[PDB]
Amino acid sequence: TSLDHVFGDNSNKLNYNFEPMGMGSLFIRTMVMVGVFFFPVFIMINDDYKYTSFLDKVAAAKAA
Amino acid sequence: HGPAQTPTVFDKLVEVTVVDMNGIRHRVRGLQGQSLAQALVEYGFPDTYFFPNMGFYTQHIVDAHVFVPKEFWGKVQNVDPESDDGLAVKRMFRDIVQDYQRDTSFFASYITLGAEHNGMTVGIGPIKPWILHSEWAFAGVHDSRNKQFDKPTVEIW
Amino acid sequence: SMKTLADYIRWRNKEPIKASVEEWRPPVPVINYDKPQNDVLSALDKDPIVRRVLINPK
Amino acid sequence: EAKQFTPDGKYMPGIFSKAKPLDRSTQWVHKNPYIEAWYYRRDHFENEFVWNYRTTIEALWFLGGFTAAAYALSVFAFRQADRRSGYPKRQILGDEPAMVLPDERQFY
Amino acid sequence: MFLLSVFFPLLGGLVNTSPIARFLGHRGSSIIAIGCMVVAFISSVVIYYEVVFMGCAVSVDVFGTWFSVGTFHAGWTFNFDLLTANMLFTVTGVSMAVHMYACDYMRQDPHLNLFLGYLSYFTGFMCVLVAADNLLVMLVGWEGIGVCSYLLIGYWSHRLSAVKSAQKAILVNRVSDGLLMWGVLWVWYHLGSLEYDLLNVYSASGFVGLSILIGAMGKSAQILFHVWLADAMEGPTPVSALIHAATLVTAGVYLLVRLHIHDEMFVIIVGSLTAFMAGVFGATQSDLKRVIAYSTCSQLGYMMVSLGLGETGGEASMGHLMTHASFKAALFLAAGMVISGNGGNQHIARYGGSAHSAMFTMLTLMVASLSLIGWPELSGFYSKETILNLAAICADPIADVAHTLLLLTAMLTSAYTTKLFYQCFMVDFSGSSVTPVRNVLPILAMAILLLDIMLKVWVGTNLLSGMLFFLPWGVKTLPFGLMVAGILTATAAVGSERFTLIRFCGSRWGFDQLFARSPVNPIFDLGRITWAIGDRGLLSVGNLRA
Amino acid sequence: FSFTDATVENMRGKHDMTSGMVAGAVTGFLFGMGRPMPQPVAWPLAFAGAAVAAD
Amino acid sequence: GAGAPVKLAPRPDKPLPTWYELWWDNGYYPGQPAADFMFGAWPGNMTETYYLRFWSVFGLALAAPFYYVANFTDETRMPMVPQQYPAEVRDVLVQRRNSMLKHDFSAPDFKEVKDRAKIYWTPMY
Amino acid sequence: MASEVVLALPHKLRVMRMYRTGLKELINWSANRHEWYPRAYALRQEFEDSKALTDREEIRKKLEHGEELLARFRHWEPLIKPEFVGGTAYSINPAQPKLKFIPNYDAMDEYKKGDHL
Amino acid sequence: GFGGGFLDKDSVTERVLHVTKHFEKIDASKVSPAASFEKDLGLDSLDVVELVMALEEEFGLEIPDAEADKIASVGDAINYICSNPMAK
Ligand SMILES: CCCCCCCCCCCCCCCCCCCC(=O)O[C@H](COC(=O)CCCCCCCCCCCCCC)COP(=O)(O)OCCN
Ligand SMILES: CCCCCCCCCCCC(=O)SCCNC(=O)CCNC(=O)[C@H](O)C(C)(C)COP(=O)(O)O
Repeated sequence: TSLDHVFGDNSNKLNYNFEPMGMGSLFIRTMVMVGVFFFPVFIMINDDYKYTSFLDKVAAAKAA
Repeated sequence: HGPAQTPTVFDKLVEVTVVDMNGIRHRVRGLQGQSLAQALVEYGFPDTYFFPNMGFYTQHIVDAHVFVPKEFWGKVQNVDPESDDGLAVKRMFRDIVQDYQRDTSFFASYITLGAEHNGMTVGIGPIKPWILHSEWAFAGVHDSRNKQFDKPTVEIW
Repeated sequence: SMKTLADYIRWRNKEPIKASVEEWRPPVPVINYDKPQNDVLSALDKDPIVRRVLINPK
Repeated sequence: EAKQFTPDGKYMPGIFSKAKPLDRSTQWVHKNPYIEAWYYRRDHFENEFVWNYRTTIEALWFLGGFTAAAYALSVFAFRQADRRSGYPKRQILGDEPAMVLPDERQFY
Repeated sequence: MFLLSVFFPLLGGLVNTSPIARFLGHRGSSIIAIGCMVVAFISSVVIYYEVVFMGCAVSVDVFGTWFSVGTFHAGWTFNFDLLTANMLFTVTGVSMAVHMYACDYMRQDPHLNLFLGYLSYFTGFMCVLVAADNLLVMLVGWEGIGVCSYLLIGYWSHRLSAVKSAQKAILVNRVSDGLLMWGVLWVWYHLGSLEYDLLNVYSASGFVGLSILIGAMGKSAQILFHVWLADAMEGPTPVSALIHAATLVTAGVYLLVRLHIHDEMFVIIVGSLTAFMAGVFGATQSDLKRVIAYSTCSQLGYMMVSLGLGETGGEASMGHLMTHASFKAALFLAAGMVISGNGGNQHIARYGGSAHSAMFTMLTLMVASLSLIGWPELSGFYSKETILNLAAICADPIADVAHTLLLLTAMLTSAYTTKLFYQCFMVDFSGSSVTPVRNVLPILAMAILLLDIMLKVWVGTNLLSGMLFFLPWGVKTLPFGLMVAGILTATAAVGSERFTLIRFCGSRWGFDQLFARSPVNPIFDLGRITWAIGDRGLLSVGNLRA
Repeated sequence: FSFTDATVENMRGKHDMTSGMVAGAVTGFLFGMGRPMPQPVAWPLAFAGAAVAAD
Repeated sequence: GAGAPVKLAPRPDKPLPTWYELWWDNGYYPGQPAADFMFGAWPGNMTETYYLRFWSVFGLALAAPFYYVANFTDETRMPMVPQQYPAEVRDVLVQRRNSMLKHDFSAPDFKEVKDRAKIYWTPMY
Repeated sequence: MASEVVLALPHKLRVMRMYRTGLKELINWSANRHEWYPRAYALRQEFEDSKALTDREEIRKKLEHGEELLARFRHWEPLIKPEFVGGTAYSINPAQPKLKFIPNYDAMDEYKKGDHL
Repeated sequence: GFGGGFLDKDSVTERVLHVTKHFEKIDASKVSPAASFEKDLGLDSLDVVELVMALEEEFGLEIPDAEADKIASVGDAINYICSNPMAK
């Protein structure tokens, strides 16, 4: 306590309850994080879908 | 540190009055931190008064059925009835005491002698016949002059 | 009523008990005026006191 | 101010000596009771698990949810690898009899 | 002479950190560090004249093979070609003056030789990075400068904010390092080799350029990765000069110029957004080192756009890198001298007059500031005007918006650099400590970098200097007018009453605060779920009470 | 259990492990009704697991 | 000046919170959160709602011009065609998807070169 | 609005803290000290126009409005002297505390320096 | 130099007496050590706030607010400054 009159004392305490985040906030932020940090997975899934729909068009208009 | 008193055994002495099953009052001296069953053994009580603590990993501890007055009910140590120690006490009440049970019934190894026990009067409760193995049993009658203290070992086997 | 195996299973449906004891808080420095600001636009930005003591003196 | 060595080596234990010997336990920490309590509680935190609302919901959406996401990604990668290698549809566990294990004597 | 540019700063670091330094002390270690940098600079000068001017590249097999399993073959091999010679000349020349400065700046530090050894290690790993001929020895240099940046940013370890700044630099760069590693996997898989001369890509699979761009955006501190760069001011002033001039931030731009496998839309958009963002960020700061840090981020945006423009744009990007290192290191060294003359204060509201600094410190700040704002016929004028004119004739419509962003950024830069000079010297005194530094070593350290600024005007970086891209006089002389507008506005010292815009920009758009809870707190909470609910909960198997 | 098993068997037209799992879920939910709550989920899981182990 | 005074941080003298490892106590006063701005008052007393509200306008204010020029403006805005090359030099230069010579609308294979500069992501089989 | 510390102050010290923080925030928002001097004079004249008040409701309204203004205009980058908390020179190279030394620990009780089993 | 990090009493006294005399209402002859700011000198609370901020400027200090509330006289200021290791 020899420096409390120079740099401040220990009377003011931290205002935080150390509690977990709310469930909806955690879910929404995790879904945004999955979308941002795993964007090659969505890009490649979209590539597979766009490729298979073209083969569907070919197989549809070919056998007619 | 200064001229304060040298430690004596009399500072740590605890005196308990014990009434055996014949009604004879006895003066029992013990030390602080020693259990009650140990002080009863070292006083010279017969071996028919004692029985194994029926828990796992503690059958080498001898124990006795004592009656404790209502003032000293809160100085018996606490046992969780859901834990394994609680099931040990339940086995002892189920098998050894049976219908000698009263509301003052405890077990002497669960009493750790301190200054709060100084002047407490207890009585030895009766027990039913029991057997652990061929070398440690009780037929049901307290007719034997052999002390528990004179046994060199407590044998689980 | 009927005695079953459900009486013997220690189900994990008991909430943990907390205490009213005051928990530890680390000391932090003092912030004298710490009201959280949520408004992008505020009338306090164009307050006459602000105009008198910040903008107007030469 | 202890003396644990003779002038020619020869460690001395100092069992009956007045001065406190420096030894293995000289720098052992002085235990803070609340720190010991908090570490004990975190060591036995499985006693604090309870099936309330938040526990059930987070165990469904994160644990089961990401496990299902990883299983779907693994199957996707397996099928795409088999397509980009010239293989037909291949038999994973519970998938009806099909091709497993390509032959080295075969051109795909 | 060729291996002396790479080995020998690493040797200086090894000497000054080992128990050899217990016999030399501070006094002997300063001599060892300065000599070990002078030799490497002389070697780099010889390499520069041989390779850049006479066009004879040199390839050295140094330590045999590193590891070779299957068709993945990494060798301990260097190659010294035009880009490598450019980078080696720049890095060793800047690091020599920074060592000469640091031997006097950190004189009163208790662990001076440890600091000098860390500086030498950082320089040597940068030399290893640019001298490598394949991707894996480049990754040695990449992670080596990352580690040495961690050691040097958090040098004053008893201060918690410095430790957290060093950890932040490590983590932000670790994200981009992961993406760069995945891109290296793509490149090797679809081309068959790791050496640069066998990596000629016309049309690749998109993930290649994107992931290598993300890995470069980490080190060059572009948008959504710039957050570590401002907090890296916790380290001492020589660390900041070497981080912002020659090492670390120029590594991603070097990698993109070397590989040339990007897709230009992402590169142009990222670079121009970064330039405008760092321009408005540095206009609203009062910490003297943070303004210079944001100007570094802005110029890296300029170089990013230029390498987006094309091969000529890649050459202009390397040219602006080379000329930027000299005046940026000079700016940081002059700012360190001004800080030491004012009792350690870094706030520009507590400066003024011409008593707290030497005449040479004020001259250094003036000349490097004039080169940065594109004053005509100084060093930065040639490279910055080349990038601006190349952006004015690109046929991509995206480059139309990028050019406008660059012109606005140029006006902002001439505003806040003139503000840095104005607050430091022209206004009345408002500090209370006047201890001006006039030692020989930091003055000579500044004079060397000013000589390099003159050298870039006299001898160009490449052949683009003097080439005329044909633009009207209105398009050509507009950046001069934007420089004059910034100068006039900053000397008028005018301000606006729109305080909510001022506090949105001065708080740097809230990127750190939004990152404190969009990935960070969720990572902590998901860890709580996986431990408590999973390991202690759902997967835990209890005991059978009996 | 037996009626739900054979009903799902005849409804789906084929013999597989789904009928046993559905019959186990139904029987365990019948056992677990009216009890506190790990149990209305835990008992369908136990009876379905017995069916799966049987198969 | 080495050896300056610094205030020490007190040890815990009360029961600890369950998730106490979100405070960084290094020994000196003051400690900090494990990540800055995760809790406690933000600088300038701003909040997350402040930044998200200002960004919900400012983000489209920055993304607006790029969209406009990428969808409503093309190669013909330029007063000149790209740099001209002999056929043997040009034919390798425009193989790069990166090249700015694909914006040569006077080339005889302008469309085919633009159709070959479409970015793909998964390499097909 | 004021923090929970300032709301606990006596009225005289509450007004004093409000004037002091106003002067410091005017330092933080100014370019120089010579810019700050007439703003300090204007802030002083602003407090002098409410000195002779007696109605506690009007006093409370003025006090609360000024505290809202000070919470609004809290600078995001305050000017702190470097060797104090929040400064740039705080906690850099402190003197080491006394650490204890054990001489020749390996030579004490040799052959028995492992872990028990 | 002198002192284990603390300035001497006499020079601190001289500097505080120099800072205190910068008011129009102050008579210079009444300015002495152990003189009260309000009762003896005749300064209000705002004048005391300005005086403590000026002493912060004079000795290069960031005085904490609870400590600045306690300063009420010349001797209090002198005793506070002589207990600062950071006072220059
Ligand atoms: C805690 C982290 C510390 C970081 C340390 C710095 C960073 C290091 C990063 C890279 C480390 C690589 C070290 C490799 C060690 C030797 C590996 C090669 C072994 C070997 O037998 O190779 C021969 C040895 O030659 C030779 O070694 C040359 C012969 C002797 C002449 C030069 C003497 C060396 C002077 C170096 C000065 C200080 C430099 C400090 C790095 C060369 O022949 P080969 O079989 O490979 O044939 C091919 C070309 N002929
Ligand atoms: C960026 C700018 C933000 C603006 C900051 C806020 C500016 C608003 C200032 C105007 C609001 C007020 O006056 S707040 C109201 C202040 N007025 C009163 O309290 C009535 C007087 N009562 C007294 O007890 C004393 O005179 C007392 C003056 C307290 C002490 O002085 P002394 O002990 O000597 O006597």
